[PDB]
Amino acid sequence: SDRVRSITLGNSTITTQECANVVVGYGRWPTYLRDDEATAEDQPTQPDVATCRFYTLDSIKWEKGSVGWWWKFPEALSDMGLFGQNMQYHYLGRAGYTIHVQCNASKFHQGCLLVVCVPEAEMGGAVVGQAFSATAMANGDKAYEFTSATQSDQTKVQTAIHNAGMGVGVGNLTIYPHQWINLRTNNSATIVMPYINSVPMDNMFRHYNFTLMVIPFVKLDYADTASTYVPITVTVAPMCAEYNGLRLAQ
Amino acid sequence: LPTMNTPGSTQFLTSDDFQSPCALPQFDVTPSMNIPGEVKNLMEIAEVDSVVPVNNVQDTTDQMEMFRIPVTINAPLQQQVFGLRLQPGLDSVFKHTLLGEILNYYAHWSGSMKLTFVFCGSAMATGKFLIAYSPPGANPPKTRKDAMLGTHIIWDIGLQSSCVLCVPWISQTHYRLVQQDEYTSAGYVTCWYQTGMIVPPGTPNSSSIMCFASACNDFSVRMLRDTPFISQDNKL
Amino acid sequence: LPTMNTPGSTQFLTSDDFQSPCALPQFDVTPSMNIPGEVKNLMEIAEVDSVVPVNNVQDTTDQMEMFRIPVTINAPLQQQVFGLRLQPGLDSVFKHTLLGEILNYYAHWSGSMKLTFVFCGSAMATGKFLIAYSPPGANPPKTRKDAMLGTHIIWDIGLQSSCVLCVPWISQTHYRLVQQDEYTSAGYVTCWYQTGMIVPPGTPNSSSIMCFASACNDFSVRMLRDTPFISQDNKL
Amino acid sequence: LPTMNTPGSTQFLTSDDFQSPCALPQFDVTPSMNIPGEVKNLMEIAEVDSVVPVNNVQD
Amino acid sequence: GAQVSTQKTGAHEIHYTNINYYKDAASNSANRQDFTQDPSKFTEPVKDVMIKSLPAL
Amino acid sequence: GAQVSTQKTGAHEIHYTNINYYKDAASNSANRQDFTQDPSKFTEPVKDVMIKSLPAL
Amino acid sequence: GAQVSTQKTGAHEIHYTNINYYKDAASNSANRQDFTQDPSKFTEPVKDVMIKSLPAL
Amino acid sequence: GDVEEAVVHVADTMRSGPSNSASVPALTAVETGHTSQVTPSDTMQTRHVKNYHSRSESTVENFLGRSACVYMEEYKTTDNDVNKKFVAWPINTKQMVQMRRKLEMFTYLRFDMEVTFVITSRQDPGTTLAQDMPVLTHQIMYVPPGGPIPAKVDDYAWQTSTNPSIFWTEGNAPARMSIPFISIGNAYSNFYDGWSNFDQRGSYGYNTLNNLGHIYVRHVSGSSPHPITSTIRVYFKPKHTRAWVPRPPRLCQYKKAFSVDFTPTPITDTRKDINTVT
Amino acid sequence: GDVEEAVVHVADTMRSGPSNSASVPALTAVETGHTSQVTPSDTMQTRHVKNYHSRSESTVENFLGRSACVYMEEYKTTDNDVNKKFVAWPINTKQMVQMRRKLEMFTYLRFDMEVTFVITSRQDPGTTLAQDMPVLTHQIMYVPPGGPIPAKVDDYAWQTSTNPSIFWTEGNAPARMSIPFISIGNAYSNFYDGWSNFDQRGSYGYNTLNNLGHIYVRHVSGSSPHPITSTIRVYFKPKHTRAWVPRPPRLCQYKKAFSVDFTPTPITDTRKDINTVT
Amino acid sequence: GDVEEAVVHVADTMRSGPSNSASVPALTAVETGHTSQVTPSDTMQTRHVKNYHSRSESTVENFLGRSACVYMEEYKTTDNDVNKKFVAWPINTKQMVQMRRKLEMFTYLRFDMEVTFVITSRQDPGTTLAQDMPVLTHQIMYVPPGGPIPAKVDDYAWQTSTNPSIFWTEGNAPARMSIPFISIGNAYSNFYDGWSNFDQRGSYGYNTLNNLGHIYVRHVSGSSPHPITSTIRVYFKPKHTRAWVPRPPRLCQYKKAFSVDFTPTPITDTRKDINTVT
Ligand SMILES: CN1CCN(Cc2ccc(NCc3ccc(F)cc3F)cc2)CC1
Ligand SMILES: CN1CCN(Cc2ccc(NCc3ccc(F)cc3F)cc2)CC1
Ligand SMILES: CN1CCN(Cc2ccc(NCc3ccc(F)cc3F)cc2)CC1
Repeated sequence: SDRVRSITLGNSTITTQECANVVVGYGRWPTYLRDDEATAEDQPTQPDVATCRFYTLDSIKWEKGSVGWWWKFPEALSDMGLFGQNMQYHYLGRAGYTIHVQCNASKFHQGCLLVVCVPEAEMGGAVVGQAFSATAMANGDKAYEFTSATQSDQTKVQTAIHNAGMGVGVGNLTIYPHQWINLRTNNSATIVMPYINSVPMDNMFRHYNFTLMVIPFVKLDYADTASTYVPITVTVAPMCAEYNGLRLAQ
Repeated sequence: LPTMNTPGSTQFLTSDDFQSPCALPQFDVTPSMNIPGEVKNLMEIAEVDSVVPVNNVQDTTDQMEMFRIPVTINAPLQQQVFGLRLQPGLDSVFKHTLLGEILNYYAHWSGSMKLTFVFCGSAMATGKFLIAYSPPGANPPKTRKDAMLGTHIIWDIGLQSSCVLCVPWISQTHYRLVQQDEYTSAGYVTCWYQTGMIVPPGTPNSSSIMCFASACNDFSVRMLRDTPFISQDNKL
Repeated sequence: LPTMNTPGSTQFLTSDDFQSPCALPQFDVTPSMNIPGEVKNLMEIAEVDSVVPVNNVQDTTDQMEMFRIPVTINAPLQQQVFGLRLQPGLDSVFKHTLLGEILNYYAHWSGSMKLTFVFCGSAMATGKFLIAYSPPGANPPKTRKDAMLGTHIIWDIGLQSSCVLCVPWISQTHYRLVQQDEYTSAGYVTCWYQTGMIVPPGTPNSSSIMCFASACNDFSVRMLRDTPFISQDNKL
Repeated sequence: LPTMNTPGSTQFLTSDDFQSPCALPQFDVTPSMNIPGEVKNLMEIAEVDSVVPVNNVQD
Repeated sequence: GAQVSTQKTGAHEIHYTNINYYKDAASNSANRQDFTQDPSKFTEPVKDVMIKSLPAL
Repeated sequence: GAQVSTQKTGAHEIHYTNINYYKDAASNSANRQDFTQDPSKFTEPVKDVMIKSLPAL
Repeated sequence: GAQVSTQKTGAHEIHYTNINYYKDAASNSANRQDFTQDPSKFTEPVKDVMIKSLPAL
Repeated sequence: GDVEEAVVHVADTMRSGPSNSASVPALTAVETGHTSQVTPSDTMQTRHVKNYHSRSESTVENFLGRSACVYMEEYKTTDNDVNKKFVAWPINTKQMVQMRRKLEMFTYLRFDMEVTFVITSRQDPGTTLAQDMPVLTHQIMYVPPGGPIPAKVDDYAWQTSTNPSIFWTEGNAPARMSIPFISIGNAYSNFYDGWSNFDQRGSYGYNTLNNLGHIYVRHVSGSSPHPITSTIRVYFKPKHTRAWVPRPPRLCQYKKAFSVDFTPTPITDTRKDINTVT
Repeated sequence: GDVEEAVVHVADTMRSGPSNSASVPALTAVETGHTSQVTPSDTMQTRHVKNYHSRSESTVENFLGRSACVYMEEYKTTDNDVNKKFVAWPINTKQMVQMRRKLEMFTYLRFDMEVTFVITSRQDPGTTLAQDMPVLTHQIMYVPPGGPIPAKVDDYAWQTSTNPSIFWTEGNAPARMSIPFISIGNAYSNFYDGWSNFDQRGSYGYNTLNNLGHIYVRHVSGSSPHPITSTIRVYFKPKHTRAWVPRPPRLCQYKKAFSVDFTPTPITDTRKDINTVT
Repeated sequence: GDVEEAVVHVADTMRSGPSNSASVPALTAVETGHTSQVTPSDTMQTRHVKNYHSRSESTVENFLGRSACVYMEEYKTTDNDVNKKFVAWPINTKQMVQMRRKLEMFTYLRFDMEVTFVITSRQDPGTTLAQDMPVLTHQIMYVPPGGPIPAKVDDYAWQTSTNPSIFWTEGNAPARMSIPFISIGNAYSNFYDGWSNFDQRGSYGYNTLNNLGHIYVRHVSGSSPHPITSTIRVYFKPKHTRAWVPRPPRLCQYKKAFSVDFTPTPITDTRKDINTVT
């Protein structure tokens, strides 16, 4: 059977007994930087195993009125194990990721989720011509809430769901790498995202490589059961991570 | 060397191909890097699926409702689920889809289309649906007996939650106008209950369906035009 | 022979390459002579060392003081000797050096850099110094413990009076702007006492150090611009 | 490259044959089809019979 | 040093010459004659190839 | 890649060179040198060939 | 008598023709395609060659 | 491959002598719909003649290979009415009579097009004319069907990013461009005996198939202290032509730009009687 | 070596007959994120058809290979305000809407640029206009980042010794030039989800990476007795283009030239009900 | 012989590992006047990197291969002062600051020259401006040293028989010409630390070697009823350049066109203290 998948990175393993295939970015597997493409001179550091392992971020609660959530990487893993320490102590970094989003419910539940990784997901402020701090869009591993109605607080990003906070039709996000979690026939989605950027390496504190979005297209529904919500969990694992430019801790 | 200038000299044509001097002689460009995801033709984009907002009921307080087609239990027999015109570049349904956006940059189009439907009900729910494509005619179908005459597929809901209806390219001309009219009509697409939806005890009484639109491998476009969806009144 | 003029005819582009008639036909030029010291690329100049005025203390009554870094005996332990930003084309320290002048004629630069330090104390004096380069970060180092984490070299003073710190090219982009900003920062360079300076009886209590800046063999520049250091208001 | 413009430059002659730039680069034309009845010279038309109105009697 | 090549034309029912005059490649005319393309990158990004005839799962 | 060909001239009592500069066939000059023709399509559209010497019926 | 030669272009991922029309070499276009260089004249003007690995003195 | 190399006279006349036989070339039967193929050699004695005449000038390529005006319009550099400062012409080839007639001799056509623009300017009459204005510049923009349409001279739509355009300055040669066979069928159709709706209702005629787009023209930034009027003429010149299904030339004068409507006309002129030859 | 020599139709349709088997091409599962690859031949009987259509016109090279206005500005030959006699435009490609949208369909781009300038002049209205002025001349100067910037029309900075410049005279063809890929990365970036300072503070967005320089224009020495106004339009035309990571086209109207700010917009238009098709 | 046929990347970085030996590349001695040749690979572990960067744009040929203004002057078509109707400029390259600085980075130069002239005209302000004047024409004349010099616009000297000259008409492209290496030495000299007389007296400095001649410009025959002012700009563009003996760039502002005189200037700017880095 092809409905069972097993992934082993570092000293952690993920087993899903009911899943679809794995999607692989734009058909490119993560890999180390080549000699003929590099620019920095000094020797890089490659702490595999220590950093290439699964890290389960916190969990969210899926209610009948949920609208969606997003996380921004790699800042989401800023304080997660040795990955965070290496990112703090180095000027440059480079790594692909494997994203696994779990969500299980009985045969009598119905709903559908869209899981998509949006590279360079620039967002606009709630009030045009008004700047916002770096806290209404990323504050560690905590998830951020979309809003059904138009946002009004100037201190926050525009959270209108149907525009995805990017000024584009939400239904067109299918262009990016993605998967669907349909409770009828699925329990998890796996995405392998290679390193996509305009330069060989970049600082991980100043640049958000890509954004993860989970949007319920078909709202959750059930009847006459003792379960009131469906927890959702997200797990990530850097792949082929290498750092460079050692300096004092930020 | 005697010469004579022909008409058109000293004109500026915005779509010409001529050599011109370089303003930065012997400039060293940055080495190329193979970034993942290179795209070499807009059709590659056009063949990707995208959700179609079929539920345009003029009363959608919540915008997200536009992407879900209601379905009920104990439905009258042989009822219509939805209907729409096949005008990918003009109809409001396909106007803003990932496919529709590409066509609006062109004037002519041709080829077949794919409509994919996914049932997002419960696992215990079951049903059958009839999806039919009616070529152009004097009147659109009104009942299942009329619809079933044209191209159609009977969809059974089971372990496989998705079904694909391939709309064939039937036309008197090699190409069709994006700004479609009576002359270059394309027909209609409708869906009807085949058996009805049945559910066991302790399940929701309603479900939803979603539709995806994309182009086949024979699709193509021609003549570039400027899109009409975006406009400005003053310099930014 | 029919022809059509394309856009750009009759334009004068200051960086074009075209043949033109000679105003002095059959002119006999003077024979060439191989004068010593031919230069064929500005980088050859850029790789020559030049003194860096690090001592910009806003109180320099004597201009020559700018080229000497003070050093004392009985210094508190682990003290900072100097610190500066690594902006070769923008920072006041490197602005007017032999290297800085060349970069100011360009917009982009890349490659490694060399900083050479020479101890001009007495022959009987001795000491050790720590020189560290800190890549870009949220905050520059404040104490030796912070500095020693990044790239650094421990310098010992002996018969060889000079030491070279090679600043590696660590950057997210292949090139950096001469008019550097937050996005394309380059980091900091600092020097700290490793052991301190010790002198025997009958020697001066203070000494001086000098710094030299030059480019490695992988350095390069791009895009020519006009320099901003020189200006006039009226015709001479 | 020295050159000299001869008389007639910059003129527009309605029966000239010159190359000109294309305004729609890399346009894909519709495939040709052999419709019956191709005509390649007006003489072909001229050799077909036609009725002559000889009875022009002003009445 | 002239290049000869075919020009777009119809189907069922034809050469142009080009010469470069400037020493910088940026001055050349647009190379709009390339028609190679591959959509599998965005349409089939899965890890395990799926046969259309066989069931998806 | 130049084409050489004859040019209209008299009868009893002569070559020009052409080169294409643009990458689209629509830019070429008019090909007004073709003189093949066949009027039988409109003058003899009958099914059974009729000999002029023989009676029509 | 035409010269063909390569033109600057990128790296990982291309010929132009030139002809001289005037009888004076001063009329030619700039020969900005030369890239040979040698910095040892200004960086190592010493009489005795010094090995970097070995001590200076 | 530095080079590569690459005429049809009319039929001659053969000598013929006296004849007396059962063959009757002269007699035929037009009822078959077959035009004869007799020659003068078949009815009277003839000498041998070599014909060097050629039918080169009667080819469809040469017949239609002449530029002809198809539209002219006027627009002012400055005026109170916004609609009067620019032109908006739906493209069609049925507004000027001569070129229309020429084309209408064939049912279907397939050709490339060569377009040339002639632009001229003149100062409007008035009480005060003393002014100095630099050379003017004009913009021609082509909008395929369904694209945005400008509503005023200084509209945002004039910032063409995909729509081809030409910027031209007075004093130079006329502008020109070439267009390929831009149809949606396998050939253009001068006539269309059908309706738009499948219920046999709606628009009827060639108008139905006319969806070639629009052309817009304006002064770039000229805005004179006093009005200046400009005129533009558009010329079309088919190339690489093919034609099918010839039809008789029109006889009645044209009366509508998008219809075949006409008024009955006499077949031809009259004369005194059937025998008058003077 | 006097010469040197140097097409892809869409897929055809194969004949298909009646079928009855366990294979089910129609049924699939979109949950995998994999778009189907079925064809009409897999669901109904079809005839054999040879397609000669080609996708030539949809290549990125052709899609972006059209010149488009990116900026226009006005400057007077003579006036009291010094700042009003010349233009200073920081280069960016986000001020005109159409070209901005077109570019914003791809995350990263790499291309050469072809720049064309259209310049026109007009005499300002006034009480006295009778004057005679020879043809005007204009200067365009490009200042890479960090170079000196002029402060007045007759500043010393206009004596370019390293900065490229173009001198143009009215009545001739528009000026033109080509520029190579002048970036500091391996590709241009339309979007940048990051900050300037490493402390996650400061400017945010693509503005951060915009350091292409400035363009300055002035009348060379024209100084008329009466004001004359001129306008300049800048056109960009990418060449040798490569693109990566496509993104959905924008839906909401633009509102700022250096930000993605917008206002929520409906997904699309509405109709009477889900069954209405008229 | 119909044709004839006819790149240098920077050094790469080699992988280096941990080391512990008596070799000390870092330590050196600048007293020898020898700049080090260490590389980052000699002081810290490094990965293997292939550099495709090139130093093409930093060649002297490209550095100096840009046209730059070197002189501008005004002359009127008609006026009372004879000396004000034409220009007489002794040729020198030390009047405009930027180009002067650029050249002064090398002691000796040897190159061909490409000269371009930009000429513009404007009507002087006045009470009455209504006039009609055809296009103007200008003459540029080059007078090698020792030749006759005109004293008025209509002097006999303007009948050049050996002196090269250019006649130019407004509305066309700018005039241009090329000049060979016209020196009396084996190279041009920007500096000359010596005197004129052998007694160490007389003129001192580069002025001594400046004997390139003069340039004269005038309106051919234009003589308007009302004054018209014209301006000419001269641009020089070295070609086939060779340079010797580089020298440090100038720091103090220029003050004289034929001398090195200056005023003392601070070495550079200041900051709060030796440790301030913000
Ligand atoms: C009803 N048919 C309309 C087309 N006509 C032939 C025809 C087709 C197209 C054109 N021009 C197309 C065109 C080409 C380039 C443009 F800029 C604008 C245009 F409208 C001219 C004549 C035959 C009769
Ligand atoms: C934020 N990015 C800015 C660059 N944009 C592409 C781009 C880059 C450079 C240019 N022009 C560069 C340039 C070239 C030549 C000049 F004279 C002046 C210039 F500004 C135009 C568009 C992509 C988005
Ligand atoms: C003091 N030296 C004077 C010459 N200068 C270089 C130089 C030499 C000659 C010229 N131009 C010569 C020339 C050439 C052609 C002309 F018509 C008039 C001229 F003056 C320009 C710059 C270097 C410094």
